[PDB]
Amino acid sequence: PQVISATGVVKGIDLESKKITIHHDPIAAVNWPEMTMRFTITPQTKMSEIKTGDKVAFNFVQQGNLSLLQDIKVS
Ligand SMILES: [Cu+2]
Repeated sequence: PQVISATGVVKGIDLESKKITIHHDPIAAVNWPEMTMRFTITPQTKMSEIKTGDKVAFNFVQQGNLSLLQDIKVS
């Protein structure tokens, strides 16, 4: 339920697998350094037009072994 806000650069988009690979900036809320992670698109994810290399602002939740995207857009 904790919504986590982050920023990063998009490294790959695979909608077939429902994955956006993001090299994210440190996330203080969860004590994460910069990482590269795949973030999962759900049917309810608020998607904007994004492409590889885009600087993005996004929100996610940790659920199961997945990082579920709430929203993502070019920052
Ligand atoms: Cu991470």
